[PDB]
Amino acid sequence: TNPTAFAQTTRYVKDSTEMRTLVLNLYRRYLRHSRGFVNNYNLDIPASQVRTKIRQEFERQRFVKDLPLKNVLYMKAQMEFQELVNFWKQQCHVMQYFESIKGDSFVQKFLKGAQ
Amino acid sequence: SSKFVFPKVVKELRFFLSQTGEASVPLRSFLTKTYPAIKKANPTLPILIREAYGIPPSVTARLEKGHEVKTNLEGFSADQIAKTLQSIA
Amino acid sequence: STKELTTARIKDISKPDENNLQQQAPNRISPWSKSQKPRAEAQDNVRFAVKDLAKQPRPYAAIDLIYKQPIRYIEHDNVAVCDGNGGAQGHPKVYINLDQNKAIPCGYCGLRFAQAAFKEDIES
Amino acid sequence: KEVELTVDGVKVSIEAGSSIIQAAEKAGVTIPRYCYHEKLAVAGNCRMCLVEIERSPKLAASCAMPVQNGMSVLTNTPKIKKAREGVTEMLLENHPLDCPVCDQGGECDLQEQSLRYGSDRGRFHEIVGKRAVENKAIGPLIKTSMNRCIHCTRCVRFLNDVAGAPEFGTAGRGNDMQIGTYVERNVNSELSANVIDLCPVGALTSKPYAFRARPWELKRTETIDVHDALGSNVRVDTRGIEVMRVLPRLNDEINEEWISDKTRFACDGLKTQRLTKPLIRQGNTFVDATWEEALATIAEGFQKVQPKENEIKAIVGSLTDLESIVALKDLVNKLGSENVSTDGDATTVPPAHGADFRSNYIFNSTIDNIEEADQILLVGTNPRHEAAVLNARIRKVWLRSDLEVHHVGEEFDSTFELNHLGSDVNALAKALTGEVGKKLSEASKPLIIIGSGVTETQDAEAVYATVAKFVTSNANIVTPEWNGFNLLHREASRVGALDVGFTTQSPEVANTKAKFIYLLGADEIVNKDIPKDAFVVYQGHHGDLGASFADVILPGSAYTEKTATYVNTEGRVQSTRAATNPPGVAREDWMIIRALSEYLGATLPYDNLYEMRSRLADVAPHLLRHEVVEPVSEGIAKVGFQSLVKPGIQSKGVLLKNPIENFYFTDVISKSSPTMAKCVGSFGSKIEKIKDEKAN
Amino acid sequence: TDLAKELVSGAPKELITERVARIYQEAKAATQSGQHNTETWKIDWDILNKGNRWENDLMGYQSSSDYMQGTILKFDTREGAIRFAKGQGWDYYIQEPKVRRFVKKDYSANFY
Amino acid sequence: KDFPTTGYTEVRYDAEKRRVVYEPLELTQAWRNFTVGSSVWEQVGDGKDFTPESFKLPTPAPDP
Ligand code: SF4
Ligand code: SF4
Ligand code: FES
Ligand SMILES: [K+]
Ligand SMILES: [Zn+2]
Repeated sequence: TNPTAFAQTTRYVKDSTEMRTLVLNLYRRYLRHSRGFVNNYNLDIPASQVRTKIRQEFERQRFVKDLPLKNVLYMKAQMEFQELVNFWKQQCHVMQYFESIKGDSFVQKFLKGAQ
Repeated sequence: SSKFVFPKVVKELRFFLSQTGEASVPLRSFLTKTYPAIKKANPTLPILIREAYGIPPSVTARLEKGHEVKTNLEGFSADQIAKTLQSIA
Repeated sequence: STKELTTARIKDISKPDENNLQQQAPNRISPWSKSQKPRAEAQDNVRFAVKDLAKQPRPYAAIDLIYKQPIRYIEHDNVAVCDGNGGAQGHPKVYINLDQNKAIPCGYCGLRFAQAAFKEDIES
Repeated sequence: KEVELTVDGVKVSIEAGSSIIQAAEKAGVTIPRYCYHEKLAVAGNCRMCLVEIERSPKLAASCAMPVQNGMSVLTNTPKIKKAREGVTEMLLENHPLDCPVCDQGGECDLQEQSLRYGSDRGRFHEIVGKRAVENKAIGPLIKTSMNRCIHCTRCVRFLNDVAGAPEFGTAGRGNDMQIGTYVERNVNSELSANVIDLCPVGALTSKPYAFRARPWELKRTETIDVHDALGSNVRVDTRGIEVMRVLPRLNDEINEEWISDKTRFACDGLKTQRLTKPLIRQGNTFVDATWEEALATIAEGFQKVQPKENEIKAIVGSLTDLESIVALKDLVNKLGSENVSTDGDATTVPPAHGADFRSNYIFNSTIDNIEEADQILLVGTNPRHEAAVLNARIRKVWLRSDLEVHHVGEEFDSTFELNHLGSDVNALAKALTGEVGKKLSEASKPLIIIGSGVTETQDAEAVYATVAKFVTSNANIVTPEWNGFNLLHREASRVGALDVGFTTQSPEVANTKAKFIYLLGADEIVNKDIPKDAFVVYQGHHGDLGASFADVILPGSAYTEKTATYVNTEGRVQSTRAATNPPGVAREDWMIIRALSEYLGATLPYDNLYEMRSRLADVAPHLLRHEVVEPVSEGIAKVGFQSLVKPGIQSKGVLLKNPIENFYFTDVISKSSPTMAKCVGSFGSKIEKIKDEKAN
Repeated sequence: TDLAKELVSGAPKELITERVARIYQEAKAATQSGQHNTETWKIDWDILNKGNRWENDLMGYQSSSDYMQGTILKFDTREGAIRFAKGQGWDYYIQEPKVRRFVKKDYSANFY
Repeated sequence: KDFPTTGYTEVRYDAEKRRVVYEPLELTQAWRNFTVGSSVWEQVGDGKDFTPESFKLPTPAPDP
């Protein structure tokens, strides 16, 4: 049994410094494949917008401190990277991923029903 | 009776004090002795006393237009509490 | 009059018309339950705009059919036994007390049982 | 006094004289039972609880056999297994095959215990048949199918001992014995419907609830009752959007597994006369409107009359939640107004009990201390109709001890013996100075209960002066551990409204001719002034006299459709839990005031429920401590009672009339209930009609 | 305990910022004498103030948008329920179960 | 156990977007919880012991 393309062996990193390098290495791989993501899935946005989106998602977990949470977050990011590069996702999923979009006042929610 | 005649701007007084503990004794003693005098000067002024275990002593005074000002009374002597109520005028 | 077509009543104040499609049933005008939606109100929907109302399922009202059955009168016994008149293909067998001076229906079939000594009182 | 016994090899220790079935429960051993209930007298007529005493050749009924020291009890030997199967077979010998058509199907103790402890097969093939029993008519609330009764006498024991209604008993002998009233009459008791819960089988079932649902369909929500000031804990069962039935839940401090017939049968009024859409009056007709249009009209109507400081009047009804009371008070305060009160008809503008001291208007002794009361004085109250569950608690203490209950005021049909004294303050003055007052002074734990209808009479000031002078002059009534002064309210919003100071203590304020009246669930406004040119806004969940007197109607949610705060008569803070959503476009009652505040230029700083609840703590620190009674300290309590002592006030000698006229019509939900309409026609306003005139 | 396990659970953010869970022990039913259901601690979610249930006009079905409406977790201890709720970062509150006061009950009391 | 049986989202074909998209879950008929009808009585007892005699801690002999 040979592992699929871009498959990494799951490993639990016990060093916080080493974990930072692995995230940085994975961060560059996302940026390098940004044009490939545009070509494979036929997106309506340029590769520059994809890299902005990738940076925004990475910055959402910048201030995560717990090392056990980092390993799960890094592992799922590797799985997401493998899914995109190998064209396993359908083009509809990637289109909706970039189709993500001042809140309403109290009265505006009140008049319509709110939640 | 002295300054215990609160002005028009003061419309509601709420005393918060604990049933037990040592910090609420000065305010309980003040309320026990002075309330007949305070109510005498202000017959129609609502002076609500509410209690709860463990809360520090305080006085909430509802001024005009529903504006309330709170003043903690932890560690004060009985006389200082009387001075505190007068300053709210 | 749309008042007999949308209100639950014990009896219909008039004779049902089998060809009238606004009745609750072909043999009954008014509904027989307080929570039963009137047929006339139900058919006043956008989904019945181009639909023929005659071919819609209109089963006969069971409440009018069950009361066409004559009362069973029991002789020399104050207890009636009913199991659906089918046995294994009926309903669980139950025993009905007949001490009271009235007909008492079955809990499943709705057939009404009474003593023969009360026959004169019940019929009048 | 503890005895160390053994139940299936488990050490147990309970008080001397406890039944074996009580010790088994403490040991974690389950014994089947039909006739045993932990709130009724001991009966041994069902024989399902049989256990084997170690050294004895006879099987003892664990519900009646007293415990001994060194007693070893076996509950799972093959001999007992034979007894359980044998007793189960006898119970099901004559039982009708009615489970599909019987409302107890999914919650039947006979089904579950026969499955668990009886055999899987029956052996009754007799061709003569089972016993047939005619159905008794005992009113429109309790549906009888007496074929299903197992002769367990739970109903007889409850109605005679707990409810105090002796018209229900066992007539006949042997297999022909029939439960009922023998003669053709109804059961007259405000707690009669609890017989439905106690009946383990389908013999006694709810008539309004008949055939409509199965228990496995229903969703159970643990909330509180708002039909009286006791705050009885209930379990509301819902099936999607509709409330199906209301059941009591255990709370030994408040209701103790019982609720009144008003509480559990008024839930059908939630489907009738509901306010679902905003309404705007145009002449003599109401028309529908949007929330934006309705709130704008109120703002436009606010500027038409141009009300001044005390020209804005707010009235709060009996079923109004505490979050709305504070929100209405703050909106009223922001408009520079202080004219706030309840829809009651108190003679003195400040109520005689006042609002400065909590102890002056709460049940300071708490309901659970009635078990320890030795002397009880009732001053112008009818506990049987005002607090049905609390009335039964007094009877329980009265039966099991030498408790004496004295009554001053209008005589009423009682479930215990009342030593009546008079019907005015003059008798109360004689009693507290005569032998009656000597009993209270010598009592170790005396109780004094004032009715909520005292403040609605012209002698309200005298009554509270007489008691306060007696309470302050006697050292045993108020002690560091005991407080014998109690006020029994009949509305679930009074204590919450008083804790936040939602009442006017200035007589000049209350006499103002209002130009903008905000009715927050207020409906008893026949005797409360409403100017013909005044602009009236009603906020509530039912259409009633309050809605008819309004110009713009704002639909609110009921107590079952919102998480709301209610303070009961003993100063216990309890929070409701939402079971369903409000119908139509009705909103939460505290959000309507907040939304309207922005339309009036007085935007409240409240945005969510947590912020609103945080405001409750600011008004009163005890309003965020659920299920906890915060008592008034001994020193502060004496000052409040002393403030009630008012020399130079005359007594007019008027009747201390009971406040409740119709027991089944006390609020909008009960009035809208079709079941309560049947109760009035059958049972009557005072539950005095023994014959059913609407049953054929 | 302190770990924010909701960052990796995959559940939507609305479970934390908009929904309230109740940790409770089921009360004994008033219609039955069994107490088996009261031996376990359970967690459920408060209903949505709007959209919890509405009537579908085609067939009268009970439509809903609350995806947690039918989820009831089972726990053997109160501490386990609290630890799980804290671990998932849920906004919760505990309803303390009502305990029945013990009163001696004997057949002799029917006459004395 | 905390994951709802119906999930959080569902799919449909969007005519405007000419593709299948995920949308928040809404059920025309909500799943009815009939599991609340579980019995209030325990059904199975403590069971019978089937431990081999060679694997039970011995009981010491009684007093002399
Ligand atoms: S009482 Fe119980 S056993 Fe008897 S018919 Fe009803 S569900 Fe069946
Ligand atoms: S009717 Fe019900 S409560 Fe009364 S004895 Fe029969 S089974 Fe027991
Ligand atoms: S429970 Fe003891 S004989 Fe009925
Ligand atoms: K029953
Ligand atoms: Zn039949």
